Amino acid sequence: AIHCQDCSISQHCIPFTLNDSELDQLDEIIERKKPIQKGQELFKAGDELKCLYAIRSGTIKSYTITEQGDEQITAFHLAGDLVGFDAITEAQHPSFAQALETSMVCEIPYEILDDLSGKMPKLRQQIMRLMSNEIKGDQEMILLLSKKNAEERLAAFLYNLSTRFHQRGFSPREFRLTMTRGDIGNYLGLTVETISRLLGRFQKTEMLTVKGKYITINDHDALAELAGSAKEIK
Amino acid sequence: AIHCQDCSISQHCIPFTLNDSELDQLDEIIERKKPIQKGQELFKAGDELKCLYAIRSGTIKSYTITEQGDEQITAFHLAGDLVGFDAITEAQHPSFAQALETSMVCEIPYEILDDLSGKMPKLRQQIMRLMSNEIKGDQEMILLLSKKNAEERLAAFLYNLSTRFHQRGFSPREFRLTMTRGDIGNYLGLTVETISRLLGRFQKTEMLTVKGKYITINDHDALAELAGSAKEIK
Ligand code: SF4
Ligand code: SF4
Repeated sequence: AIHCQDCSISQHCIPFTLNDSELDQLDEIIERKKPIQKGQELFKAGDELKCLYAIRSGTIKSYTITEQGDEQITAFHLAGDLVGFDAITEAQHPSFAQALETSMVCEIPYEILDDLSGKMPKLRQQIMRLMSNEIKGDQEMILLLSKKNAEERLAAFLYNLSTRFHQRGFSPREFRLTMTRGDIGNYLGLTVETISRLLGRFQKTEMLTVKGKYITINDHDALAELAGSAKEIK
Repeated sequence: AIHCQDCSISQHCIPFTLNDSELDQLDEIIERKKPIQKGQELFKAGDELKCLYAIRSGTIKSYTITEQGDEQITAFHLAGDLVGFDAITEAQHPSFAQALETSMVCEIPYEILDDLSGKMPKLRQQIMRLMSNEIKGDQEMILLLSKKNAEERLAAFLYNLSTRFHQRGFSPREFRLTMTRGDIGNYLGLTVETISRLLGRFQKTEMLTVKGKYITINDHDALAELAGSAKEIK
């Protein structure tokens, strides 16, 4: 069934740069269980770190719960992303991960994986780079939350999704918003009605076409202009 | 002169868990050059990744420059912190690092270090945990920027500095703000006058004493209450 040797996201997931034998060795330890249902949690905050989770297909959201019980989303993960890097420093998950649609996950036992990386230097370096890239994306999200207005925040979110789907071999132009608009506003710090009005405006300028949960980008230059700008003085 | 064997922050820096021989091996590759002056940059965005930087003493700030030329700070680094993790994924620094006071830095050549970690599993695991902890702190900063008001943001910033200085063996009670208040507001998304009024209020409740750049915490319980709360409805 599911194996890394026959995976289209291998170049963006954990087996990147591994040759055939290294790839066989890596794939042996990975486990594929029943599909993750929508709303099902991969782990809860405080759970013992057992395995990392790669996303064969679907959408995952990472979030924490404030002292007052409010959910705050910290990341959306697409196919090829690895979830659970924040759990290594203390062998315990400090966050929640929840599927937003029916999703296939690859469970990678962390201690066995780390034992393997001590024997496969390419895998070690790829793990390093993936953690570094998560750090980089978190820094970019910090800049988004600090310097971008509502228009710029939503544009950056949409451009980021477009480029990631394009990296995963999908259409760079049309893609589905698998997360609710409430979750988008939670992640960007906006209201749902603010998101709806911004989408209306984006469609009015013909930059986007919105049809249900499907987004069509018609002017990537204008979208990237709004996404790479921080023009809000405040 | 400067060696990891005679370093008080060894348990919080990179040589953690290394025995005597492993520690000798690690220390051999690390280089100590002239001290970093205030305002001097360790690297610029786009510089080739040559070495990571550990902080033997002083204060560093990481920041990026927006398309409109504005600086946005993403982190402050104290003694024992490692700077340059975001540069691994592409062997190139995506950010700037600048000293806020006279600082001593340990230059760790990254390729030699990664070659060593392929031979010393404890060091490999410690590098993993440090990157994981940077991810965790970035997630916490995202939550700060998303859910906390000005009062809560400043309280969390001050409590975080207090706990980190306490981890480094310093006073948990009194500490110096080596970064300017403008840089604090940049990092937290606040105005300098907002910061000054918040400090006035914190001093009015006797929770803090402010004297120049020195902060004295008198009620850690109240400070942690404000720091761990996200009570702003908006
Ligand atoms: S998603 Fe699963 S099968 Fe595909 S490359 Fe990643 S670990 Fe391998
Ligand atoms: S600051 Fe320098 S000397 Fe001290 S533990 Fe870190 S690398 Fe070693």
